[PDB]
Amino acid sequence: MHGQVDCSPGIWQLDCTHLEGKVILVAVHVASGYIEAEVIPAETGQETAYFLLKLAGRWPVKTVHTDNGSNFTSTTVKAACWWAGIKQEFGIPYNPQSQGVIESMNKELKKIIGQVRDQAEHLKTAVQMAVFIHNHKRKGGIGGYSAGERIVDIIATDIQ
Amino acid sequence: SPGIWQLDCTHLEGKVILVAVHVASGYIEAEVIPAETGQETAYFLLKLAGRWPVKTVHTDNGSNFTSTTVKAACWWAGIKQEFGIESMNKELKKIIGQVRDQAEHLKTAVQMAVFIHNHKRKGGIGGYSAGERIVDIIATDI
Amino acid sequence: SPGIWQLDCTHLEGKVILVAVHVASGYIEAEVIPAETGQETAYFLLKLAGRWPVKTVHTDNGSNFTSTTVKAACWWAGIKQEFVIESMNKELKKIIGQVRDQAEHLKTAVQMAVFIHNHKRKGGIGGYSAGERIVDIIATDIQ
Amino acid sequence: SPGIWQLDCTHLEGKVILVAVHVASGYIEAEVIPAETGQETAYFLLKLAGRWPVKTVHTDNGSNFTSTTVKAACWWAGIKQEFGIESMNKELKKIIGQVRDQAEHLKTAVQMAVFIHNHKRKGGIGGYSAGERIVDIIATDI
Amino acid sequence: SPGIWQLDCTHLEGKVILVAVHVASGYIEAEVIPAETGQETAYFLLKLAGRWPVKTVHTDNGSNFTSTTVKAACWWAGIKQEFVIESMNKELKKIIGQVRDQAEHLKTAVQMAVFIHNHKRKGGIGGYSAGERIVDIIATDIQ
Amino acid sequence: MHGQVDCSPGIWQLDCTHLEGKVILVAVHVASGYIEAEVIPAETGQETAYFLLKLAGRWPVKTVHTDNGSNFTSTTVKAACWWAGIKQEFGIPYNPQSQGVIESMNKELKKIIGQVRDQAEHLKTAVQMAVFIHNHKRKGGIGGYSAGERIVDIIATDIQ
Ligand SMILES: [Mg+2]
Ligand SMILES: [Mg+2]
Ligand SMILES: [Mg+2]
Ligand SMILES: [Mg+2]
Ligand SMILES: [Mg+2]
Ligand SMILES: [Mg+2]
Repeated sequence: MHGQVDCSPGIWQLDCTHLEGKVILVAVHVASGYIEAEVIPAETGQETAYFLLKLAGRWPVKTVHTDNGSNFTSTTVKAACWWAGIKQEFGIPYNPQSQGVIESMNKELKKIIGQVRDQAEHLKTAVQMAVFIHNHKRKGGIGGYSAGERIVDIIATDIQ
Repeated sequence: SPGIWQLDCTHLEGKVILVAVHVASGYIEAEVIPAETGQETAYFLLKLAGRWPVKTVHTDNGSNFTSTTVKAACWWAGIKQEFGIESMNKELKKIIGQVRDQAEHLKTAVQMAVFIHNHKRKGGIGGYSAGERIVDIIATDI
Repeated sequence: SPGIWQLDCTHLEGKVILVAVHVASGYIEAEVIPAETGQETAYFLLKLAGRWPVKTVHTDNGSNFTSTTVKAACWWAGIKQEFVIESMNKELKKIIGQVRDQAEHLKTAVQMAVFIHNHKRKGGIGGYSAGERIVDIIATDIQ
Repeated sequence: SPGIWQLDCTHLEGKVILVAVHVASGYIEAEVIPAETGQETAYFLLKLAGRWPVKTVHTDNGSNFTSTTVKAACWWAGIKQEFGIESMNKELKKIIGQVRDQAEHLKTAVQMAVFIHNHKRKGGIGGYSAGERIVDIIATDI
Repeated sequence: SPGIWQLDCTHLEGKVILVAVHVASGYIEAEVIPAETGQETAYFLLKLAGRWPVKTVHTDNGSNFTSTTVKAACWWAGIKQEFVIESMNKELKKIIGQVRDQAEHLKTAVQMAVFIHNHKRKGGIGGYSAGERIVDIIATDIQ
Repeated sequence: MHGQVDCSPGIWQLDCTHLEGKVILVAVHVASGYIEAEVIPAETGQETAYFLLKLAGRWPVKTVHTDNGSNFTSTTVKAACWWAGIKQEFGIPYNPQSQGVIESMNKELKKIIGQVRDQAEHLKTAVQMAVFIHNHKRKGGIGGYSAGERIVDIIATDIQ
């Protein structure tokens, strides 16, 4: 939700979740809690490669963790990470409470999607709506900082 | 490396056998599990880790091996998982066929076969059984 | 002798725990079994015998321990039967309490406690773990 | 008495946490130690003693607590050991479960939990946190 | 203000010592860290923040001090960052030399020196120790 | 070896040491350096109680220090000390050089046992032999006084 205090700014986790028979690829910036999500045509390495290339063109992605889905281990994804200078790590780090960061984000996202599903004709719309709600939510964690603000602040300081 | 093992599941008689192999010595541990599930695998691995100094485990992408329960066990035990023995499964099945008739249940035959594989004199001279080798390797390492 | 082991059953939460202690080293193996029977005891014994060179097993006159099914396992495995581990049971139960909350089923808590006991370095001027002593003892015996 | 503390070791995630409790205020200091050994405990106690006026330490007969290294530290520090909190370990573990997901490593989560336990407002009004209490007790005592 | 602390790294025997001084009182905390990194600095800072009410930390622009990992700790702990302790480092190193031979590792000698500095009564007409002033200052602030 | 110049005559320390898999209970009169040792069947509070009762029947034992072994903290030992008028203290006083009096005696005794082990069929014999050698050894400390002579001299003066 609000990220992990002991993580580096270049660490991300990715995974796919499922809703209404659709595939939702989710990425989470571990240090901040910021996510990017999107319904993809098929749970393939091709679709996955595209999403990683987009993410890398906007953020300074150093390391990505994913489980061992064939889509995540495909040569298309491997090729994509290599081109983008991304170190791929297989297996989502374990956490006794959340089970895994991306894991808790998949659940949070589905929960949010359930609250606003009534205000969207298409699931794809509800997905972006939920991501918006998640990223803009501010909580006492940091003087009223949202995950969307934390990530740009974290990356900006790194740059500076 | 003395702390490296490879796990995998194999099938016989419509049943599932979880197999563990100490890469350095060829030592084996196997068991018929009621279902090819993460909780059965996590349990097996936990027993194995409390007996041998397990540091790294290599497996295929099998759902049971990529499961959270197994991930959780390795986390508590200090084991690093790796994905990516096929002959051990073969040898094991061969030995099982050899002693199958000495037991009604495959679970018993599997244990008899592990016993045989780990204690069987190799090279025509004692001291080179998979079971003697692992003990020497681990000891020469501690 | 390094081939000697003591076996006995202990109980917790109304469950039976079969415990095996390598007398010479203190190393142990334990497991919750569905029943205090020769069938369960024999199966446990056969697994144990397949990993360590067991030559002699000392147990009480427990009904499951004096079973022909356990006797057959010993015959097959070449184990001598004779009718520390007591202390070991208290020792084990103590570690289980420390990790009990940490596991859902006593089953896995027992394995956690075994792992802890075998890999914990103490005693004898504090230096080795029971898991190191058993391998050293036996390997030396082999050497 | 403001100079009395109780130490003890507790376990979580296959790791060891050394816990120190100021009996008078309930203030806590904990840390994941690499091994339940006397040198790790003596070091922890030494840091604690150079910060708080530690006069007496109560512990169980744990080998690390009955160790010479620890005995030597208490000797140099002027601390009197006593043998013979269980709830503090419980509370600590509870708070750790509450913030566990905010860190990858338990060592970080433990410190977050100590922070939380020592600074958490109690009674619905400020000034009664374990951390505020110890400081007042020690000060009212010096 | 009683919530202000100065932090900085000093070196001895090729080892890094992270030092924290409570500006208001002179009280200090120091520790040999494996590395001059934000990860080590953040962890040290989180422990410090859990025992004293830290509000502001003044450090130089040291790479480990300007790290996002240390920034995150401060965010989490509610600490303001701003980029005496210098003198404190000389002071500390001096006490370390007096007890160095007394300890095997610099690690424990640093803690011995900290203990000595905080509990030694001097200055201001000679009367209180830095360990007494910090508790009095803060508690008063609370009162 | 030759005791501590600042100790009282009623102070003793006890501990168990180990040799050839046997348990050796050792007692040392701190003021003199005099020891009594003996192989015991098991490191129990029962065996320990017996040894304390023997010691107390011969010497004016006022205070005994021992570490926290279960044998030393057992109610049998507590009961024994109470009956004998012995104050039990837990934890062997620390000494920067010897680590602890009984500690250095355990090492001295093992060293002596090692020198004469060849002249004894049984370890139990070697143990009494080593105690004899230790207690009768005289050194410049006091005009040629051995620890065996120092203790009787110390206790005698106290009585007188
Ligand atoms: Mg997935
Ligand atoms: Mg497979
Ligand atoms: Mg029984
Ligand atoms: Mg304890
Ligand atoms: Mg600096
Ligand atoms: Mg002792």
